[PDB]
Amino acid sequence: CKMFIGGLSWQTTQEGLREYFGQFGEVKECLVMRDPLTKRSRGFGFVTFMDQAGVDKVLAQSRHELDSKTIDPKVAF
Repeated sequence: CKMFIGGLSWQTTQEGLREYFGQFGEVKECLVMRDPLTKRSRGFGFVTFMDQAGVDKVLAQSRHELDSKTIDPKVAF
């Protein structure tokens, strides 16, 4: 069970993402994929971080938004 970010900017990265949530949510590992081969995702970043207000401070960025891209931090389900 880990968190998952949706809407990876057109230049987002992994550690940069570990640093995007690790700021208030200790990140243990994350996965970034791109290049949509089929009707599946089209660029996202998983992050199995974990902290007291983790999912909290994370919702504050429910839109993320950075390089003109409002990602969508969504943890668990």
